[PDB]
Amino acid sequence: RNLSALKRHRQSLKRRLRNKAKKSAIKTLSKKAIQLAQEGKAEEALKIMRKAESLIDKAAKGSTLHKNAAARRKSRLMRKVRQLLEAAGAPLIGGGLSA
Amino acid sequence: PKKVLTGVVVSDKMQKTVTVLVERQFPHPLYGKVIKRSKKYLAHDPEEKYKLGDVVEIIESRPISKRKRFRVLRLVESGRMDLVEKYLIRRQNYESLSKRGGKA
Amino acid sequence: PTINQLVRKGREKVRKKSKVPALKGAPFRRGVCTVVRTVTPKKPNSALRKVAKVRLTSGYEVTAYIPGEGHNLQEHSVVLIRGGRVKDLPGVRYHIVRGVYDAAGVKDRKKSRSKYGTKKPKEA
Amino acid sequence: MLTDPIADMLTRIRNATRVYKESTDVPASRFKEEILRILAREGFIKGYERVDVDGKPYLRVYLKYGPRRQGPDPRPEQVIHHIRRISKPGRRVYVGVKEIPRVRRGLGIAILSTSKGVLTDREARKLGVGGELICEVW
Amino acid sequence: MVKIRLARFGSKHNPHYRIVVTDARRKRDGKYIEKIGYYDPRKTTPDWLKVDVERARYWLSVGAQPTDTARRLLRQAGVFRQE
Amino acid sequence: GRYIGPVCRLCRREGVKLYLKGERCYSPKCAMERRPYPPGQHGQKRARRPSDYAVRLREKQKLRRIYGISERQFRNLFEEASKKKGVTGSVFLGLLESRLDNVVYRLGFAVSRRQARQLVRHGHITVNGRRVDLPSYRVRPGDEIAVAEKSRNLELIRQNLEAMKGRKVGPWLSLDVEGMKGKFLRLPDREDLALPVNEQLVIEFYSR
RNA sequence: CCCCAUGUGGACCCGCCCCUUGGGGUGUGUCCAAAGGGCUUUGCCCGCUUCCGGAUGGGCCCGCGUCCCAUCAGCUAGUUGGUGGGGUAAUGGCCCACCAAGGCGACGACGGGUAGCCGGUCUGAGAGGAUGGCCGGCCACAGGGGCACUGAGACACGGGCCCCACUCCUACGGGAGGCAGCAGUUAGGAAUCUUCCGCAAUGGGCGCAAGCCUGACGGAGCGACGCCGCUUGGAGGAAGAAGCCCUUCGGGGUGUAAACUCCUGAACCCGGGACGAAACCCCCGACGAGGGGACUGACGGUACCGGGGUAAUAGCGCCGGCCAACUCCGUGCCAGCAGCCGCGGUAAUACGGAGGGCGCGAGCGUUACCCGGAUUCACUGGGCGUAAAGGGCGUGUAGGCGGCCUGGGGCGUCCCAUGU
Ligand SMILES: [Mg+2]
Ligand SMILES: [Mg+2]
Ligand SMILES: [Mg+2]
Ligand SMILES: [Mg+2]
Ligand SMILES: [Mg+2]
Ligand SMILES: [Mg+2]
Ligand SMILES: [Mg+2]
Ligand SMILES: [Mg+2]
Ligand SMILES: [Mg+2]
Ligand SMILES: [Mg+2]
Ligand SMILES: [Mg+2]
Ligand SMILES: [Mg+2]
Ligand SMILES: [Mg+2]
Ligand SMILES: [Mg+2]
Ligand SMILES: [Mg+2]
Ligand SMILES: [Mg+2]
Ligand SMILES: [Mg+2]
Ligand SMILES: [Mg+2]
Ligand SMILES: [Mg+2]
Ligand SMILES: [Mg+2]
Ligand SMILES: [Mg+2]
Ligand SMILES: [Mg+2]
Ligand SMILES: [Mg+2]
Ligand SMILES: [Mg+2]
Ligand SMILES: [Mg+2]
Ligand SMILES: [Mg+2]
Ligand SMILES: [Mg+2]
Ligand SMILES: [Mg+2]
Ligand SMILES: [Mg+2]
Ligand SMILES: [Mg+2]
Ligand SMILES: [Mg+2]
Ligand SMILES: [Mg+2]
Ligand SMILES: [Mg+2]
Ligand SMILES: [Mg+2]
Ligand SMILES: [Mg+2]
Ligand SMILES: [Mg+2]
Ligand SMILES: [Zn+2]
Repeated sequence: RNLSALKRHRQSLKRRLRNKAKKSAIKTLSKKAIQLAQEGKAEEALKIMRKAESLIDKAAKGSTLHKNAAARRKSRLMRKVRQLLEAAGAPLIGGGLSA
Repeated sequence: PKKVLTGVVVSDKMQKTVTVLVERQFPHPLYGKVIKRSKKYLAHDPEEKYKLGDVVEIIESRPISKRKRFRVLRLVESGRMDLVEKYLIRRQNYESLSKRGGKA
Repeated sequence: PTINQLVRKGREKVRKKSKVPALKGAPFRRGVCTVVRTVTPKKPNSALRKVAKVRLTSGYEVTAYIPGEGHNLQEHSVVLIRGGRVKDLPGVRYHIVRGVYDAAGVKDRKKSRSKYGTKKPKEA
Repeated sequence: MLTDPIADMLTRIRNATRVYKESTDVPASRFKEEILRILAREGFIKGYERVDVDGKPYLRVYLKYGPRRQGPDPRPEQVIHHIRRISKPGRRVYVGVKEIPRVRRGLGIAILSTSKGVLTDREARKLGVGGELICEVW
Repeated sequence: MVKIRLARFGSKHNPHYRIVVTDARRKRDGKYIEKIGYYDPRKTTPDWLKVDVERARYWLSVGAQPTDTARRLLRQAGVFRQE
Repeated sequence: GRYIGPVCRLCRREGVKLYLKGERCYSPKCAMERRPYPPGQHGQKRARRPSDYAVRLREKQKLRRIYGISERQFRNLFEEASKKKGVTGSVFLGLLESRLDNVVYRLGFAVSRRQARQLVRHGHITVNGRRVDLPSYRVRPGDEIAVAEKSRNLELIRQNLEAMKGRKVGPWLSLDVEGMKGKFLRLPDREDLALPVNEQLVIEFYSR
């Protein structure tokens, strides 16, 4: 018995928890934003978007999101947002949005 | 080289997709005579351009759907149901030879 | 048949049928004796062929010839079957291997001993 | 219908020679004439010539035989002991230049049809080409 | 990681290696990427070590990492001598 | 173990003389002298028309018992002589005559083929210096086959190399009776051998 | 582990350019870096971050090829396509919502059975048939079923979770396991090995290194299981011992075989004793190139060399024809032989022994199975009046096949080069 490299499992659980936590924050903010753009409220829609953008790229920093996983997230976040903002939007903060 | 094939559109019943019936020939591996088999490919037709009876060139592409890895490269010669006929008439004999039997 | 016919139906390959369901197609099978009867020959031949019903480990119950001048097989004697019919005894498809298990070899066998499983006699 | 013109001709020839006809007619076709050209050159037939039968084109094929013989059955030995069709409709037969057969250990020929024309096995091998294996004569 | 190493090809007591360019993960006697030399441990013949230094240098040119013993043979055929 | 048993009995079965003893097989006693009929209780009875098999069989057995070789080894030589270019028949005989143990016999060192086999075996032989105790060893063209120095003093070797004075040697060989050396010049050809054999039938026998 | 900064750069949105499925460039906006350690310690070493490129390995897609049965003929609803979306490194019904009503099949769908596939291997004149063990390539599985986590990479044999079966511990609540790794045990079977030595060599993981780990591997062990090599002696030696066998009782055979004489001398003894090992490392030199130096073998005191040295295992099948090898005796359709034809009921070359013989020989013979012979599934290379075989006849679908002449095309077909 005892293959002291159980440690691996021991650590997997942590990392699992660390990742899981990053992503849920990500999703929450993503909607949060999409829903603001949704309702047409410009300003704070971008402000939040930028955070989302940030958390995502940081998630890809270590091995949470990592790769193009980050890229997909960001893109599938600026399109939906700018469009939904076509409701008399006018991207104020124009944060993650090359006006 | 992305494989290119030529066949006839035997079906225009789907959206943005067509059924091309590519014919093929070759020598029987043991009896040598030139036999001739054939296969149907579902090709992508975005513009809904190609119509029933068209001869087209199919081109190996990136999957578009399950069972669909070809795009209609181009049209070789329009209209000519004389071919669609064979295909349909053959489908028609199937409508039997089971518990009844295929016409003639 | 026309070439086109050959292309359509083609030749059918022949299927040989075994003549020894010693199952597993094994080379030998061991069974237990049940009856050490003595059948009579067929068509012309006449004599008292020594036979034995055998319960194989292959699940089959068969009849086997017992080669040799004289044997020592009884009711529950363990034996080895080797496959090989006997032209005169309809129903006997295997021979019993002498010199294996409970079947003793033939006594006073000074020739084809390899068969009849008898050790080399020490010439005085 | 006349299913195989080429085979029809080799047979007309095989048939006529077996009864020792001097001549023998076969409906003319460019291709058939091409074959006869070899038959003559290779010395299997005295030769042949265009002719008109009932108004339609034919090719007289002048047959050739050995001399009269001794003993019973003085019938001449044939010059064309053999002549069999090979490639046939619904069983076409083509060969690469490396697969061109060597008929009767060289004493017989084989007529091929190449993109370089109708040639004998030797001719073909020379020109280094292959193609439909029309027939075999010896 | 791509390596330049030996591959047992001899026979019992008659070992004969093949200086090879394989992936670190293969069987030692598995499928290599290219052969670039051979080595006869027992110098049973006057020709007990060929190396085709041309190719080696190419592999090293791109990450090929030689086993120690492989390098020592590559050195012998002056794959490194930069005179 | 190659045969080893009464041998003048083979001489008899083949109804032809076999020099499986070098000497004696001359002195009115090879048995083929006033007794050339096959061995056994039936030898004197009339012989029946042999079957094609019998003939091919007897022919091979001859060619083979001549070199006291096992069918096993014999056969392999044949299948070897069948693949190599050139009239299998002779090519086969060439290889048979290239056996170190045969050569020794051919060069007069030993009186018989058996004897030579032993001389080679017991180390009393050389091949380009290095000693070779393998009777099946195949001698190539351009090889010196000398007697082992340590044995050059052996009674046996001195007698045979003595009587060997004068005795000529095969045109594919040559020997220096001085240093008891000899060379394998070339592979003998069918003509070079006066073998009472018809390889024709030997080839045919392995055809069956 | 996180936040801020620095932005070489890179990612995302939008515009534009070149490209042409999601390839490359560019402008504004946004977004995203890092770790230190060691010394012969002001320099070198190990290492960290972002980007581009190479190299290696891999995912996915496509053409063609890949067993049997039609006493399996119709199969299909995520099923076929579409639009939007999720998920992934990535395409895709892979997954989801909605829409359409498609998709597949006699060129054999669907179903049943069998089977890892290939390089190759066996056989065969070949075509072909059979096969896929050892070795190498790929795939699949890790007591059965399902599932994800962590990671560059796994759905992960010696990691995790649940269910199932089974084994073990249990204070009966609950726990612990998975040799299809090496060796070994047990069961089953006609049948398949040592609980061995070593890390010296090759290879692999971590480490700057020294070095640690390595049942991978290198070896030894057992088993004629296969192949190859070798011995059981060589020369002489009677018109021919004895014994045994046969006989026309004269004699013939075993047989130069033996005995005996001389020669060599496997085993066995004595001494020497190996390659496989050169690196890593140390020293000089820039931790480079190069030079020198040291350490290290399981096998093993084995191979091999030298000296000494004894004539020192032979068996198994067969002898009626196919098929090479014949006599006497015993037996009496018995006892038995037998692959086929067959043999034995008082003269048996066929049963049993003996003598003699033939074959092969540390093997010989049997059983099983594959190819052959079998042109007996016939493409090479067969047939259908009477031997097995023309459909009771017609009409006609699909399909197979197609007169003569010319021109275009060049799909088949043929040639060359090239890549594989
Ligand atoms: Mg939330
Ligand atoms: Mg043969
Ligand atoms: Mg920052
Ligand atoms: Mg520091
Ligand atoms: Mg690449
Ligand atoms: Mg989709
Ligand atoms: Mg299976
Ligand atoms: Mg054949
Ligand atoms: Mg062959
Ligand atoms: Mg083959
Ligand atoms: Mg195969
Ligand atoms: Mg196995
Ligand atoms: Mg198990
Ligand atoms: Mg992950
Ligand atoms: Mg395990
Ligand atoms: Mg058992
Ligand atoms: Mg090691
Ligand atoms: Mg190592
Ligand atoms: Mg003697
Ligand atoms: Mg070391
Ligand atoms: Mg006979
Ligand atoms: Mg018998
Ligand atoms: Mg009697
Ligand atoms: Mg018999
Ligand atoms: Mg008898
Ligand atoms: Mg056949
Ligand atoms: Mg027939
Ligand atoms: Mg009939
Ligand atoms: Mg009729
Ligand atoms: Mg009838
Ligand atoms: Mg009827
Ligand atoms: Mg028709
Ligand atoms: Mg035509
Ligand atoms: Mg047509
Ligand atoms: Mg034309
Ligand atoms: Mg072409
Ligand atoms: Zn003699």
